[PDB]
Amino acid sequence: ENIAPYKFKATMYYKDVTVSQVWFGHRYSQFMGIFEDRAPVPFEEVIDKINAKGVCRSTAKYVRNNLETTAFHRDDHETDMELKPANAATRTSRGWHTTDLKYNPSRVEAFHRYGTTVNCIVEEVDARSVYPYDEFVLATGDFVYMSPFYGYREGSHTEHTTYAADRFKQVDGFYARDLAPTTRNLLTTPKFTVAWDWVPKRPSVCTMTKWQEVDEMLRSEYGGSFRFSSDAISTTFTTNLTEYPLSRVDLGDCIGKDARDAMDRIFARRYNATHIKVGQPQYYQANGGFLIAYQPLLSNTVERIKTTSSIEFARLQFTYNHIQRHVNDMLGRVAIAWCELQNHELT
Amino acid sequence: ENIAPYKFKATMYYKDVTVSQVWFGHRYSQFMGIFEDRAPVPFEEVID
Amino acid sequence: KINAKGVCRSTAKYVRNNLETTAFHRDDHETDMELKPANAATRTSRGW
Amino acid sequence: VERIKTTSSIEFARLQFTYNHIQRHVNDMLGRVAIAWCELQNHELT
Amino acid sequence: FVPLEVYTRHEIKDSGLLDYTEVQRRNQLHDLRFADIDTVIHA
Amino acid sequence: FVPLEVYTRHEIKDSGLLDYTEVQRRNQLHDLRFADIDTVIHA
Repeated sequence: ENIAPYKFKATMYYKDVTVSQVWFGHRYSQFMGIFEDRAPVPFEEVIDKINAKGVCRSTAKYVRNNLETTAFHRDDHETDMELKPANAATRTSRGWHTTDLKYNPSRVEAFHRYGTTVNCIVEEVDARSVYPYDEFVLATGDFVYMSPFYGYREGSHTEHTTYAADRFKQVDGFYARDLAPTTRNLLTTPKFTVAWDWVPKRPSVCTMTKWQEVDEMLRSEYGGSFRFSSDAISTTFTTNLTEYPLSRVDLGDCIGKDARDAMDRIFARRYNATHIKVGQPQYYQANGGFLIAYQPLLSNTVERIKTTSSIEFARLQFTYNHIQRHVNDMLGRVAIAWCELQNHELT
Repeated sequence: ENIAPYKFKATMYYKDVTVSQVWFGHRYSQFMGIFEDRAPVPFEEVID
Repeated sequence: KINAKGVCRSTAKYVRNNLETTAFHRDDHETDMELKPANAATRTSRGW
Repeated sequence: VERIKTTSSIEFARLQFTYNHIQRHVNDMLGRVAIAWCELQNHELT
Repeated sequence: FVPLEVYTRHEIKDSGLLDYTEVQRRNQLHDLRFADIDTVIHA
Repeated sequence: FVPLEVYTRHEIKDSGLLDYTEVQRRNQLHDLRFADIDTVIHA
């Protein structure tokens, strides 16, 4: 069972409206309050000046908490700062910020002076979503209440969003900035904007993970249940005789392609000139929730599955079955030879 | 060993005192600060 | 004053967010309060 | 200079020990059985 | 041999009192659920 | 017997959408990365 969340790059654009309030006193100056806010940048800004010219305005026009507000950085008129990369850090993805300090009013004695600050920050993170891929998270701890695959083309509108259509715009033929045409995907959450290269859901996600590639997996039907014994990985699975229809596995598209590639690679590497495939690859569902893609050989002569967290049941099954085959075979030979000895000694 | 925590319903009552400070400017209006506070409701309020 | 006399000033002189600011507690002139232990709590390390 | 990475399951090694213990025992005992069986056959030849 | 777990990874995850996902997922719904993030007022 | 895990502890840790370490480690770099914490301005 795939418990690895969906992972993909994502670009977070926001202006840190961090307004400060300062008092200048008779002998020294102290704050009265500092408000910080994360302000979204409109779609048109990301397209026209983040993607095209790598600049960003000194104003952050956004509707904050049911009111439209813009913040003139420097407390001066609007100006578009050339974006620049942030200072270095250890294993953090690339970030970029226009402003590098915070504006503060010059001292005027015994007066209350308010100080604004806008740092139009562009930062790239990696996003993470989990089934049902209803909404996804970004590294900064924030959220985006919408499926990673929501959009317009190819039934993307089916996938869940939790925003009015105005907040969610999409670019076709998007040219990624040098900071190949793409299909970029932007949402203006009440704090920021997230852009990730939109991709079709079913091919780009899966609820099953390729766990192992057994080069030799003996199969033996027994007691109305298949036994899948792998001497290489020391494991013996058990499944029902009926195959497992892939249509029942939710978002199981990856299984067919990954399986096919794995059996083809293994066949080329080891069984190209010794065996021949018999029938198209089969799929069985094992105890402990292990979908098995099985490709029988011969010598030239809708739901979600749940997987256990302990192979040790299956490894015990394999060890016990191996030892039992051996001891049963050997004690059977002993008993047969003992009968033959008795009948032979009768003379 | 029970490591499953104790679970039970619970009803949370509060008033989000979210006070905002706004400036109206010569040509446009911008905040000066927004304070949000979670305020308890007295027992008698919940009851009555 | 923390290591030697266990006192601390009523002013907090520090550069906050690219600006130097100090805060006179009590809104009065500077005074060094004798440190005292905080009230009790359950399996929290000592505070003052 | 490097850093080693440790698995999260001793059960591979505990299976290795259990299987090796049982295998030593059964191989030793079936070897004794086969040896005694040969000796029995050669002995019964008379 | 049936699969056996003293503690499935779900209850092991649930053993924690809180978690980022649930906790501030709810904490950032708070604005969406208990306020409008689209309506604009001018006067 | 080769070591075998259906889920290594790394992917079990990664199964969570977020985590304090990554999340607010980044969230408190935010100031350092996107601002100066040493420059002092007086006027």
